[PDB]
Amino acid sequence: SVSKANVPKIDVSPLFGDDQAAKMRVAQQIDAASRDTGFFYAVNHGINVQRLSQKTKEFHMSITPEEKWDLAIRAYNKEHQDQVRAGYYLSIPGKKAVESFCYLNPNFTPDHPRIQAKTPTHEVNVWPDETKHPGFQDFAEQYYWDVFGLSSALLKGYALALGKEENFFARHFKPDDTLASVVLIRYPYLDPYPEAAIKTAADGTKLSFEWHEDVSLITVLYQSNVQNLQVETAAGYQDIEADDTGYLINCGSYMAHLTNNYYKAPIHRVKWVNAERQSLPFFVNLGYDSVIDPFDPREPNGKSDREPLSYGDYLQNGLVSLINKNGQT
Ligand SMILES: [Fe+3]
Repeated sequence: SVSKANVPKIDVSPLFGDDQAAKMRVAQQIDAASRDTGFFYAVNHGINVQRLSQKTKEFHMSITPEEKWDLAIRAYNKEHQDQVRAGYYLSIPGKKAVESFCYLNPNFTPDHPRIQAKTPTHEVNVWPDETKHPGFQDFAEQYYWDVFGLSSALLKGYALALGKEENFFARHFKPDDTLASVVLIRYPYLDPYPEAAIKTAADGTKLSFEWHEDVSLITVLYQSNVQNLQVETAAGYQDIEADDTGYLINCGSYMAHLTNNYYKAPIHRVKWVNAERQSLPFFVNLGYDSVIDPFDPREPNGKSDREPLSYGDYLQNGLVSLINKNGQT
């Protein structure tokens, strides 16, 4: 048997308010979680996740093969050279089970200065036809702002946990420029399930996605109630229990860099499960030019022997590296 990872449920509601002592007590919880397995569930987050799951299902189950080509990223459709990040990520029956749809900041419009300048990692979102998916685009853009709000509150908690003022990260996380993404992932039930879409870990576990650290500052993740994630600890890989009422939070490798690995980016992997399910991450990314000066909360003077890294450089290279390591999703 596999042991259960310690993933505490933290009521994050004080991070939306003005009770500073209560926010400090949340921050302590975040600190403890981040120093232990690296994961926690945010509860009392205020987001309607049941509705998110329903609207996402309505999309995944009604989009057609024609629409998927028309929305496909460059990796699947050579005609779409501008779509590196945003669009549809196709399955390959008999070979690849997963499929997904990614979108970015809704404020990246054709007139946005970074779109005009053609700065890497910024793209204008692509959407299906409104008549075929009524309400979907509006729902998805409002969800971006709902989970942006939750993420801003969680960043106040991380900042306080590290001994900083509450806007230490959130001042870099702004609606006009954030590189944050939503990915609506469909993991399907398949009968038969093709062995080619199943990877095997060194310890024999059947996987859908191999070990990795997240390319993010933090990751704010909703998933269906099907257990699938595992975290590497000093005691081996342990199962993260599902909670389809909460958001699963962890740090990405930008947080590890900034904190000199005091808050590690936990290594985790996705087990293969033959079940129809959803995995809906929001990757909390800063702006392209955002630079946080690294520090070390374990050293008396707080200094670190790491160099500042702009977020845009981090993200463009991190996303390419993750594809190289674990495959195009
Ligand atoms: Fe991950």
